[PDB]
Amino acid sequence: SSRSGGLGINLTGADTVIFYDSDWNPAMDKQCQDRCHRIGQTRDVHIYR
DNA sequence: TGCACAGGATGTATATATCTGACACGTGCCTGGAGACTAGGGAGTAATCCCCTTGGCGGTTAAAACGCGGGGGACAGCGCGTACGTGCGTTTAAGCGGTGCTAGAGCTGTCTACGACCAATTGAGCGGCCTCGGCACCGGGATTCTCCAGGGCG
Ligand SMILES: [Mg+2]
Repeated sequence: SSRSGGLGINLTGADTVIFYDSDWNPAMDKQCQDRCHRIGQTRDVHIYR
């Protein structure tokens, strides 16, 4: 979810981010895909919308 | 001699004159009915401001909700005996008729304290405020307080 687990976690596992709906994306939505892209990812991140 | 009868000698409901009690009707003096003047208390309005809502997403917590074991307490059954229920005779005392009283209950003038009604002052009491020492909540630790397992004892 956006507010619960889409804010501070470390997950490096997924290579893809999917967004069903985005209300605010100056910042708040940018954090969601940045939960995916991290230091431990050696693969390019493909982010859809 | 045993017996029926004709009339008196008592009862008894029956019908008549008589004694309370309560409804019904005819008054006149403290009530109501009503007319006019004053006026302040009630009906009506103009802001107002002020706390009280509008509508619904999520995240999380504390409180509400459900589920089972069983332990003890509600609860049915049943025997006992003494404690009132029921029935007599015997007594003390209230009900009631009647009486002599009085001392307190009950309606009415006097005036006189004495409280109702109305200006003038103010100060003690109410709106406003802003602090700190008592209060709210919880840790530390000692203390008590109940729960469960032998075992020494039946
Ligand atoms: Mg961080």
